[PDB]
Amino acid sequence: MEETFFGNFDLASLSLWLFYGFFALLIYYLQTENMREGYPLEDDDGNTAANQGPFPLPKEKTFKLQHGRGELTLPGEDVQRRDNLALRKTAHGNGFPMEPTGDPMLDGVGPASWSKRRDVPELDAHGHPKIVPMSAAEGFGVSAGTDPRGLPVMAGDGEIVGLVSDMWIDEAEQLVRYLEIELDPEWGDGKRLVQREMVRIKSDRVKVRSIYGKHFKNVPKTKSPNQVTLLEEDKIMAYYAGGTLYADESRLEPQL
Amino acid sequence: MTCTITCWGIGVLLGIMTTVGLMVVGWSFLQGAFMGVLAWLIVGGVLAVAVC
Amino acid sequence: ALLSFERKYRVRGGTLIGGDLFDFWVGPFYVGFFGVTTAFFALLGTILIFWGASQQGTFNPWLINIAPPDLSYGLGMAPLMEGGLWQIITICAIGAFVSWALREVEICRKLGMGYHVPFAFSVAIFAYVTLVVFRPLLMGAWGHGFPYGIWSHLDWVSNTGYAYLHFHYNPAHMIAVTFFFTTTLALALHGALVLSAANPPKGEEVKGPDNEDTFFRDFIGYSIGTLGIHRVGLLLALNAGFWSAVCIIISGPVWTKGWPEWWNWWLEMPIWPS
Amino acid sequence: PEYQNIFTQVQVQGPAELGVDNENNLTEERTTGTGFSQLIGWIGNAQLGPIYLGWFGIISLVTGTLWFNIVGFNMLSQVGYSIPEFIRQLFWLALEPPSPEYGLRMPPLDDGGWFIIASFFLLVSVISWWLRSYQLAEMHKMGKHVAWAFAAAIWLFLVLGLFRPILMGSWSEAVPYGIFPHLDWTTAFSIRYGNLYYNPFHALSIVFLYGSVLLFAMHGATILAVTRFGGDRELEQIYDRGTASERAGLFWRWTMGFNATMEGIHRWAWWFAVLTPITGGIGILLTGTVVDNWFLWAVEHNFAPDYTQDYGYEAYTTYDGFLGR
Amino acid sequence: PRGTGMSVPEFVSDLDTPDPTIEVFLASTSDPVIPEEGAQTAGEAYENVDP
Amino acid sequence: SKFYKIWLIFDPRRVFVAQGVFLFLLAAMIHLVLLSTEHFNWFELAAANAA
Amino acid sequence: SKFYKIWLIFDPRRVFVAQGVFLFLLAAMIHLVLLSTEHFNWFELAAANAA
Amino acid sequence: MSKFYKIWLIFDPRRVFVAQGVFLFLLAAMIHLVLLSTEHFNWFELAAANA
Amino acid sequence: SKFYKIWLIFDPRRVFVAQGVFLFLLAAMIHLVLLSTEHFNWFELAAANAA
Amino acid sequence: SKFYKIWLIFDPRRVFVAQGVFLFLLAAMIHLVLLSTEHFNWFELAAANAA
Amino acid sequence: MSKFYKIWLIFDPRRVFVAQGVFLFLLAAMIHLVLLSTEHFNWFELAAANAA
Ligand SMILES: CCCCCCCCCCCCCCCCCC(=O)OC[C@H](COP(=O)([O-])OCC(O)COP(=O)([O-])OC[C@@H](COC(=O)CCCCCCCCCCCCCCCCC)OC(=O)CCCCCCCCCCCCCCCCC)OC(=O)CCCCCCCCCCCCCCCCC
Ligand code: BCL
Ligand code: BCL
Ligand SMILES: CC[C@H]1c2cc3[nH]c4c(c3C)C(=O)[C@H](C(=O)OC)c4c3nc(cc4[nH]c(cc(n2)[C@@H]1C)c(C(C)=O)c4C)[C@@H](C)[C@@H]3CCC(=O)OC/C=C(\C)CCC[C@H](C)CCC[C@H](C)CCCC(C)C
Ligand SMILES: CC[C@H]1c2cc3[nH]c4c(c3C)C(=O)[C@H](C(=O)OC)c4c3nc(cc4[nH]c(cc(n2)[C@@H]1C)c(C(C)=O)c4C)[C@@H](C)[C@@H]3CCC(=O)OC/C=C(\C)CCC[C@H](C)CCC[C@H](C)CCCC(C)C
Ligand SMILES: COC1=C(OC)C(=O)C(C/C=C(/C)CC/C=C(\C)CC/C=C(/C)CC/C=C(\C)CC/C=C(/C)CC/C=C(\C)CC/C=C(\C)CC/C=C(\C)CC/C=C(\C)CCC=C(C)C)=C(C)C1=O
Ligand SMILES: COC(C)(C)C(=O)/C=C/C(C)=C/C=C/C(C)=C/C=C/C(C)=C/C=C\C=C(C)\C=C\C=C(/C)CC/C=C(\C)CCC=C(C)C
Ligand SMILES: [Fe+3]
Repeated sequence: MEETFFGNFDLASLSLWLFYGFFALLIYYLQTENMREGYPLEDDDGNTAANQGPFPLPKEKTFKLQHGRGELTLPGEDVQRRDNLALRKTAHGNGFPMEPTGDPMLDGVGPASWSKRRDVPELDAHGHPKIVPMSAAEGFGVSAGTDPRGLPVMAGDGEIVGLVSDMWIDEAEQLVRYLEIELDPEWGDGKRLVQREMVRIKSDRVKVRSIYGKHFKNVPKTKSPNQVTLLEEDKIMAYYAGGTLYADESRLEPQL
Repeated sequence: MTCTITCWGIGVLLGIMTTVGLMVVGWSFLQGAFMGVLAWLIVGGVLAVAVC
Repeated sequence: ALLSFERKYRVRGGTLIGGDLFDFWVGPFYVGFFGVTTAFFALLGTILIFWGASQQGTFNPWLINIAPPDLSYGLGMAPLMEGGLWQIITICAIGAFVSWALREVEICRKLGMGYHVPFAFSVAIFAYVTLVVFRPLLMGAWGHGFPYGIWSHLDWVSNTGYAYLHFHYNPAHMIAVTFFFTTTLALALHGALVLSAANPPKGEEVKGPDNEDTFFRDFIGYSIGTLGIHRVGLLLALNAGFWSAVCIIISGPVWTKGWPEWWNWWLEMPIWPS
Repeated sequence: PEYQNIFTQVQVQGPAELGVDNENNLTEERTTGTGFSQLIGWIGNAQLGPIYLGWFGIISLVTGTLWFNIVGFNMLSQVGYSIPEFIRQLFWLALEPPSPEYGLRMPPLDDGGWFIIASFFLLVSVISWWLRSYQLAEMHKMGKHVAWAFAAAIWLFLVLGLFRPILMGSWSEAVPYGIFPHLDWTTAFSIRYGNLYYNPFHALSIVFLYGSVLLFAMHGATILAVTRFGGDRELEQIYDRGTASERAGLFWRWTMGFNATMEGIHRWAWWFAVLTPITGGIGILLTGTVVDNWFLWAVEHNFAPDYTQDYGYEAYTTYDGFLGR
Repeated sequence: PRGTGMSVPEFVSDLDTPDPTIEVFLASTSDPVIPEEGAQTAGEAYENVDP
Repeated sequence: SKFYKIWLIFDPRRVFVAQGVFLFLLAAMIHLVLLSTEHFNWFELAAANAA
Repeated sequence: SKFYKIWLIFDPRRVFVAQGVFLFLLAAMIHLVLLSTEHFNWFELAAANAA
Repeated sequence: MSKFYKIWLIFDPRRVFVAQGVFLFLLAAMIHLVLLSTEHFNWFELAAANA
Repeated sequence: SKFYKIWLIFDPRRVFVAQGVFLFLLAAMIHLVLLSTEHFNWFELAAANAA
Repeated sequence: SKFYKIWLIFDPRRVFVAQGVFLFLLAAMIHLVLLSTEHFNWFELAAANAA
Repeated sequence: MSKFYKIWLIFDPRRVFVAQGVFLFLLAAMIHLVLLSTEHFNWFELAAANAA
């Protein structure tokens, strides 16, 4: 207690070193638990990298997915990998950026890149699709803020492409996830979705600064107008953010 | 918003006025500020609820 | 190396002042124009710290102490071994921190994600900036910055804390601390929510957002939501960093007296029946 | 500028969401009344949900109010039931722990006897609330991470007022129940036992407390940065990761050389938060009981810095020079 | 020592303002009068003078 | 008179609890005010009366 | 003479609640400031009268 | 006068009884603590006073 | 003479509430100003006039 | 002469609210700074004029 | 003088007017208060000196 053993190493020192050993084990546990995705490492050529780091991959853990979606083991065989990427290396070595072969936004390679998620809509606790248009919502309505329905949509370059037809809401958590854009015949056809986190709503109009007017006709569509699958949901969101770098050369080129 | 933001703006203007109004008749800046802050919470909340 | 999905995101572009000249990766790190300046400033600042440690006479990490000059030197440059080295390391630290934040802008611009992280880091930079260059200017002496030591800068906090007579009564420190405790409280509960939902007892299905949303509805009667917690949590942490900047920037150049005596306005009001 | 997802630009309200429920049948003890607030909806969910009226929660609420009231009426009795003085001195009044000359023995009511009664009710309320968190996670078939994270806060809570006073030989080591008084206790505790800066476990707790705020600014901004990719839906990103998890990981892999998963982030988030009171609880528990002077502990363990300059103002200036005369 | 926040912050205006009672003392004080040989004391000049 | 029409506006189950907490809080506050004054503190008067 | 139609724009239950809170708060505030002055503090006058 | 039984037509017996039980005990505890505070009515201490 | 058209611009309910609380706050502020001064503070004047 | 075109670009309800708050704050500020001066203070003047 | 109407094609009349409207008042108020700051052009204290 108040007396020391082998030198100045008292009980406070013993507790301090005991925590040091525990923390080292904790850091190993914490770091390994983050290796369940994206591992093993690879090089720019796609082969397995010679170096895998100082932390070995953890034991396989299983998630009992709900709504009868089977099980899920994270370490090994990521099903979200995209096969045909439209990129080729700018250098024969490693550590250098890729240059898209074709249209970066259409192919979805850079900031426009999506992930091969499940081709099924996300489900709430009831088993119903999580994101649905507010028209199909039972008793939902705008409670505060500016209602964007009917407001014209202004692209990044200022072009007016159409008016908002509906908002795809998240009835499980009661928030807006998308805005439906009814494209004018000049700027495209059909309807397209833009995520709420990428859109800015003004008093009279609603604007997206990430995508120019000519790129709305190429926004990924949804197979059904009543629900969106995670694959389409990932493609749609990625496309708009891809325009933050690919709408024009001025965004990709250095700003100074 | 709009109405609520404007009502809050009326309160902070009233809070500033009460901050200097009590300073004129004495008090101090910190004592006046507390009444000004208190006024902003009270009349600002009341206006944002009743007017809007 | 690269992750299993990193190849696609490694595209050229999204640079502020640099171009393809610095647009490359070194290992996992991304080098840019500001990654070049970060590497230069961080290495120069780190080496000068050990150079000062060599001249200080000790290499013990606990005992290494690079201190600002005397208050008699004012805002001018001091001799290198008399405090001038601390000023240069401060200049290197500001360059390293600003470039690191600007590099993070290049990282997120290349990935198409928002600029929230570099902005959030800039608040922490502002807390350091207000501690080392803003407060000394308001006092007219570089000697008011904290020394660059593991335990020496703890002595500075202790001495500065008691230099205002029971710093606990500082109103901005009172606000800043309760943001620090709430952020840790929010971090624990939010981290627990996701882990609990994702890791149920063995033989039970994983819980979706609805199950974790209703847990605090049954726990504390209101749940801020999956999206709400991240934005309120960022503001909780940024307020903690911002109010920490306030509590130290109002200490010397605003309230030279004791901090309990600041509360004399509450104790002495006309409303109170003395 | 681009829309930063700090405040929602439009919010919708539908039928109130009661809960998920299962064969554990939580509905009977769940309230049937909910409300909606648009002011809080600008930053989070706008629904004021229904309390689950469990017995652990009710006991915690009733006994917690008993501790709150007992401290309150002693505070009101401090100033002789003078409400204007009670309001004026609200931040200064407290229910002081017993005098040190009583030890673990029960002290008189005016000299900490009501402190023990209030502390006992506070202990019951705090423990009952933890049992509520454990039971609620059990009834929801969820992980007990909330209960374990709370239990870490109980550790420092129990060390501060229960564990340390028991093995310090006196109830006087407990923390007074006051706004400013427990700040005075916090400062006096560091002064009495040297300097808690030089307590390694206090330093360790500070490391995790800064790290906890650091992570949750990192995590809060990173998720808001990938919220354009549905990053706020963390749970679905754990089961089926999209570009939100990948971009968030690659942002920090390209910045600091390594990253986390959408699930592994919360393990990092959980542990620094949990380690903050665990390390602090250890440091307080062995402060005074083991080490009675932390600076002297630092001196003998060679991590207290030494200064070669003079300690007097006369060595740097003069009184006339400071006054400008 | 430089480094550690051992300092006493004071406003320049406060430092420039002296103690208001200093000028009061200067108006009241006076130079002492050096006694000479065989100088009369307070006991002789006035009665009921304390020792 | 015709004051009974107030119940056509006020909800009886929401105003009865409103005055129920209000009346007790008013009663408790006034009792505390009397205890604060040394003239009307019947507890201290009993001690003084006994002497 | 034609003030009856104020309720055409004011909701009774919405203004009655505000009026009830306002009247009690005003009455308490006037009572409180009246207790602040020593001339109208009926508690101290009772103490002084019996002294 | 005798129509007080109609209070149960507004208040359900379950919620009022639970509120009543907590209120009465807290009121009883509040008053007992007040007497324990006063030196004249502290029956525990005056027992020690009587030898 | 044609000021009646202001209600075509201002909503009656929104503006009546706005000036309803503006008048009371103004009246209270002006009254509280008279408390601050010594010549027009009727509380001290009543005490002074009562000797 | 063509000043009436200002309403073609300004919303009458938006400017009037801004005009109303500006005029009162301007009037209050001018009144307040007037009270700060000793010369233009009708409250202090009346006390001085009376005695 | 009268031929400079081509500039108005660039500005939104609402934006420029409110910007210049608050600019003139802020500039006028700032000029008035610095006149109050000086000991020679402060017309409030000049009346006090004149009226003794
Ligand atoms: C160019 C110049 C630029 C500027 C330079 C100048 C900068 C000045 C400051 C310099 C600071 C150091 C620089 C950072 C290191 C750089 C390394 C690098 O770039 O390449 C990494 C290199 C790999 O090459 P690579 O380029 O990354 O290629 C990809 C990998 O192959 C693929 O593998 P991977 O996917 O797994 O990723 C690899 C990753 C894997 O590593 C990790 O997973 C990191 C996870 C742990 C970090 C989180 C811990 C922090 C939490 C709080 C810590 C503070 C409290 C701790 C103390 C109190 C509690 C005890 O490694 C890293 O990325 C390193 C990140 C930085 C490491 C942490 C930085 C130090 C933190 C502590 C501060 C110390 C003060 C500064 C040092 C003093 C310098 C003078 O080698 C390493 O991986 C380093 C090993 C990792 C460290 C061991 C951590 C495991 C902990 C368990 C053992 C702990 C024992 C202690 C307890 C004893 C028990 C009794
Ligand atoms: C006697 C002492 C007084 C006292 C006096 C002070 C003083 C004096 C100060 C504080 C300040 C703080 N006090 Mg206090 N305080 C006291 C008691 C407390 C208590 C408590 C439980 O008792 C608490 C919780 C706090 C809490 C705090 C926080 C509000 C704040 C800490 C700094 C911060 O926010 O980050 C701010 C700092 C930064 C964010 C650092 C930025 C980091 C940079 C950008 C990145 C670093 C990179 C670096 C190179 C590392 C890289 C190396 C490796 C490669 C990774 N105080 C005691 C009573 N307190 C400090 C403050 O506010 O600072 C603003 C301050 O100066
Ligand atoms: C002069 C002051 C001393 C000081 C003395 C202390 C003391 C004394 C302590 C700390 C401790 C702490 N100090 Mg220190 N500390 C100082 C300077 C600092 C500085 C700084 C920049 O200067 C900082 C950042 C810190 C930081 C910290 C944290 C790391 C740590 C507390 C973590 C915590 O919240 O636990 C979380 C736990 C709690 C706060 C209590 C948990 C509460 C319970 C669980 C909840 C009950 C709720 C209650 C019933 C109310 C409910 C009401 C609801 C509304 C319904 N200290 C100086 C040296 N410091 C603590 C420690 O040592 O940790 C090892 C501690 O005891
Ligand atoms: C500012 C608001 C809060 C916050 C946020 C925050 N911090 C951040 C970020 C964010 C959002 C990042 O994105 C960024 C990051 O990438 O973290 C991993 C970061 C960061 N904040 C960090 C640390 C940190 N954050 C802290 C706190 C906080 N984090 C605040 C509470 C603290 C405290 C107060 O204890 C520390 C120590 C780093 C991990 C990282 C910044 C990395 C960086 O700047 O890298 C470039 C520089 C180097 C590699 C070395 C530079 C060396 C210098 C040239 C010389 C030495 C200077 C220094 C002043 C000496 C110190 C001596 C002694 C006092 C130790
Ligand atoms: C991991 C460490 C961090 C942490 C975590 C943490 N805290 C937690 C949890 C977790 C994980 C919970 O699950 C739990 C919780 O439910 O949070 C919402 C909690 C909690 N930690 C809390 C506070 C808290 N946490 C703190 C800090 C921390 N806890 C650390 C930073 C601090 C500090 C040190 O400053 C405090 C003060 C609470 C919000 C909550 C614990 C509450 C609980 O469950 O029981 C406590 C008691 C009551 C609920 C009863 C109180 C009595 C009344 C409600 C008050 C009076 C009401 C009214 C005035 C009555 C009037 C009556 C008269 C009119 C008659
Ligand atoms: C859900 O979403 C999320 C994720 O999951 C998708 C995440 O993961 C994260 C990230 C958060 C995590 C918790 C993940 C794990 C991370 C941590 C535990 C750390 C964060 C917590 C802390 C308490 C901070 C601890 C700090 C650490 C670990 C240090 C990291 C910071 C540093 C500054 C050190 C690393 C930097 C280095 C080494 C320098 C950078 C390099 C350059 C700029 C390159 C420059 C090069 C040149 C110019 C060329 C010269 C080349 C040379 C000299 C060759 C040398 C080579 C080298 C490699 C050095 C978040 C927020 C998130 O929300
Ligand atoms: C209108 O309102 C009325 C009605 C007037 C009213 O009431 C208002 C109430 C008002 C104003 C009171 C407001 C309370 C305030 C400001 C106090 C803050 C409180 C703070 C800061 C707490 C710090 C210290 C906490 C610890 C650290 C405890 C440690 C507890 C330990 C762990 C308990 C351990 C148990 C025992 C020792 C018992 C042992 C015995 C047995 C087991 C038998
Ligand atoms: Fe999260």
